[PDB]
Amino acid sequence: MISLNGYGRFGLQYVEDRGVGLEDTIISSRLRINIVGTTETDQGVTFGAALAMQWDDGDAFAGTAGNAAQFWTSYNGVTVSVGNVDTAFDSVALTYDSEMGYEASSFGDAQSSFFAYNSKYDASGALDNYNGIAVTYSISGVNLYLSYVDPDQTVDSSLVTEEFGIAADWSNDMISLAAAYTTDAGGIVDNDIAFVGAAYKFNDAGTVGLNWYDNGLSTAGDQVTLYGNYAFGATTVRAYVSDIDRAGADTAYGIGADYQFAEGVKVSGSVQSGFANETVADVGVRFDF
Amino acid sequence: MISLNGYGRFGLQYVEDRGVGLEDTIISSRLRINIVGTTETDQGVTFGAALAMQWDDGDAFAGTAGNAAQFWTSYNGVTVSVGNVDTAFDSVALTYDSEMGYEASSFGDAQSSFFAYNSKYDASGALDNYNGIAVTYSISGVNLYLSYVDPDQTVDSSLVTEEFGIAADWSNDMISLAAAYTTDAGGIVDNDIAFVGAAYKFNDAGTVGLNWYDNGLSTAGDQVTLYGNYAFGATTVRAYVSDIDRAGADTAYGIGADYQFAEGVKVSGSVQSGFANETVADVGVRFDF
Amino acid sequence: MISLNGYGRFGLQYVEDRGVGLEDTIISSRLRINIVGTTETDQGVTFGAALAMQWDDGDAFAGTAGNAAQFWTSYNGVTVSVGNVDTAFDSVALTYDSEMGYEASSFGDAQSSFFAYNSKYDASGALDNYNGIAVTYSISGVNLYLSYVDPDQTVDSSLVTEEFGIAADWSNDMISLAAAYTTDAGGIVDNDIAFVGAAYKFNDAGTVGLNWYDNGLSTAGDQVTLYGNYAFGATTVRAYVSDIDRAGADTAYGIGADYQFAEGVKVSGSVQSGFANETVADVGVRFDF
Ligand SMILES: CCCCCCCCOCCOCCOCCOCCO
Ligand SMILES: CCCCCCCCOCCOCCOCCOCCO
Ligand SMILES: CCCCCCCCOCCOCCOCCOCCO
Ligand SMILES: CCCCCCCCOCCOCCOCCOCCO
Ligand SMILES: CCCCCCCCOCCOCCOCCOCCO
Ligand SMILES: CCCCCCCCOCCOCCOCCOCCO
Repeated sequence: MISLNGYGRFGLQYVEDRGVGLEDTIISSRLRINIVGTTETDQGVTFGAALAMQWDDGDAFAGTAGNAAQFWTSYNGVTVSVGNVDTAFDSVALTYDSEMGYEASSFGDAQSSFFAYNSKYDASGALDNYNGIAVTYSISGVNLYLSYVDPDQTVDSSLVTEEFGIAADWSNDMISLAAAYTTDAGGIVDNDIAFVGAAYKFNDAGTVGLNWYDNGLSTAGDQVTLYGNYAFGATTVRAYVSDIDRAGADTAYGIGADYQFAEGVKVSGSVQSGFANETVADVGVRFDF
Repeated sequence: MISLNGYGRFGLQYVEDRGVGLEDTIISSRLRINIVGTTETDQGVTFGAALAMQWDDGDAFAGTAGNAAQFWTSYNGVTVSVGNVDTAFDSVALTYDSEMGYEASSFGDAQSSFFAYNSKYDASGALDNYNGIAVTYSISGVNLYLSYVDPDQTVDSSLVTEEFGIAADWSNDMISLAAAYTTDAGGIVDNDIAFVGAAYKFNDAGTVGLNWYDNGLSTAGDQVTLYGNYAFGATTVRAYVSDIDRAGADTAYGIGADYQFAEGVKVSGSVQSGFANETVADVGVRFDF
Repeated sequence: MISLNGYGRFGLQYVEDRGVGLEDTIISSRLRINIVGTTETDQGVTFGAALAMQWDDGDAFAGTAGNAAQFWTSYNGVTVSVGNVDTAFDSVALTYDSEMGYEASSFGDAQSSFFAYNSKYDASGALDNYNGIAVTYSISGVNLYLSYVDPDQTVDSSLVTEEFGIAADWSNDMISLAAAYTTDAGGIVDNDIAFVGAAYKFNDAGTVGLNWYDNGLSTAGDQVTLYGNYAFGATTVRAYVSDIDRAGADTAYGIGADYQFAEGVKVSGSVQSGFANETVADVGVRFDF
């Protein structure tokens, strides 16, 4: 069986003083199409393969191609994936929950380098023999994630730095906890990064959380992000503040809102300020199909 | 929801004295696939995104890729589109009605340069930050089209030439009228082009029309195209003559026929002669799927 | 109508002493998606167009694109195809029946160069004006195949070497015969290749066959491949031995097994030894969707 799904988004993206002779406000947009092939068996083992075709404004050649494939096998709550996998640091709950605006961005997300699903081809040639293996297990409320990524599987293993990651998250109705740890993140020796997060659903309508990170070799150093959101009917208000250890950095912060126009259609905007005083704002729509 | 549609065509394309050591007759073919994602809402606002994958004989690398995305939002007869848009000069009725043969070509089409939907990627890098905005409105019988195209939206607007176009068409059962005007067509300063056309359905079976163009900076100068077609059951006969102002040009003319083999299957051919005495002929089939 | 189908495969591929500083065992995988557009008519003539998108581990740029299109028209058992066609030497029955393992490979397959359906784009630019024409006819039990491939159809025909091929196969319940002949195979002057094969289904469960080849200009020379397979319920055992004329070559051989896990899911492995003593092994799964 083959299924197709995806989303489109478009809106205005403002970057204060973007560059000499550059427009500060542009129309930023993205089209993402996922092609998923699945083979179900009467034994209860499902086999699947996925490809993504993603276009973003500014992409080279004004064209769209598929990325590298991901393959998986699922049985009884357990999923093993191979190829272009999702990694543990990128898949754990809570770590991206401060994101806002129609481009789902936040200075409060981790300021470290690590491997993650590659949405597009890479013209440099760096991903040509990249291969990962990931294992996920969802007991019930609990999620366990493991990932191993070899950036160049054809070369002897001792000559290349491989990335190993582990993560887990747990949730009930009001509290959620998550933690992740990755060694040699991004294929960089000694870039060992870690995440610990917690969130409290202080009503059916609002949630407050705190994420803490060890950003490994990044110049940001350790980081803490405090965020919260509150839903008023169809509109959600979101905010966050984040601090990093880097000397002289400003406190980053963001305020935004989402409006659920209809099932699958979300109008969102945000105004944010970064660690170097960058001022960014956006307003747009995402529609799922 | 995602839908796929498209068409294939293949046949023989003859170009008299094509080139030293070149074959005059080749097998010319095209495959076009459209991927359209749409999100309908109970408020009556539809959101959509489209991608095209088009291959033509002779294409570089013997491969096929997607082009740049187009996004739209539709409500009550009004459609706003962003990204890789259809432009007013290219979307107005009547302007391409002299086309014939299985490759839908005519020397009687406008001999000017203007922006239009880009079916494929562009390896030169010229379309990488190209972004347009188009608005269409269909009252009933009346169609209004507006388009604005910025060839490089990231650079300050005063440093780049933007294209602005407007068009309208009107039809009843027997008469149709259309007009279009575009300033700085194709992003070329002072290339201001215009179109005025009219057609008369002088029976349920035949139609005669006249298109007039101001080709802006083109060397062709002003142009007039007289064309007509007549349907005899499943076969349609078409013809046209066209004249341009360029000094010494020949009168161009074409004669062709279409046969409706079945719903979605059309067999067509044509013999045409250009403004420089070029002699071209074709015969092939188009099938829609 | 548009349909999508395909398959994914992944497993372990071992090549003894693959190279200095290279891993002998890698995870080898492939994703193949076929996009087929078809237009059926009430006259009984079907028109179709197909595109393939195929990704393999190690592919340049870690991306996936479509190949060049194939078009066909079918009526009463007869199929005419144009563009990126299947050729007679590659489509005849029996010639690939010694293949084994999850990558469907065999040293017993013909060791000659010939044109065949091109699954992917070609970055060298060699296939840009490649165009073929193929005709197949299936009486009942009998299959006839004809193919003509011009590697560069835009250049005068006398300046380019074209490939011409013919093949036929015949089968009843127990015996099958096949033969193919191709002149100027692969667009190489005087590379004339030939195939004769026969197989005997010596039970409902087992089959033994013999393929003989004239490999044209290849250095392998003539070749003979003896193979057989036997099914025990859901598991099939396969083996082959092959000999070529090249001076000093070793006898190649292979042993493998397939397990039909479920409809559309096959687990397969093999251990093989080549003409130069290469030792290769694999084990993996293919799933169709
Ligand atoms: C095979 C799938 C298609 C992906 C191949 C695209 C190959 C493009 O690059 C060719 C080499 O030249 C380098 C191009 O510049 C960077 C392109 O990508 C970056 C922005 O999206
Ligand atoms: C041309 C530059 C402007 C483009 C930037 C768009 C910026 C728009 O505003 C950002 C969103 O800020 C609003 C959120 O806080 C209030 C939420 O309550 C409002 C409605 O639900
Ligand atoms: C990213 C989508 C795939 C589109 C990228 C193709 C990139 C090809 O070019 C790489 C740069 O080299 C120039 C190629 O020559 C012209 C190709 O296109 C023209 C005919 O269709
Ligand atoms: C090898 C070069 C020949 C390839 C060119 C094909 C040219 C074929 O003819 C063009 C079509 O001309 C015919 C139209 O006018 C008559 C219409 O009535 C006929 C059937 O409905
Ligand atoms: C137009 C469809 C996309 C196919 C175009 C890809 C173009 C890539 O090459 C650009 C020229 O540079 C040469 C690249 O190196 C070889 C790539 O392919 C080989 C392995 O799959
Ligand atoms: C790390 C290198 C190992 C990876 C190579 C996998 C090789 C595995 O074995 C190849 C298949 O050989 C077995 C076939 O013959 C016996 C068949 O009966 C067995 C079950 O149906």
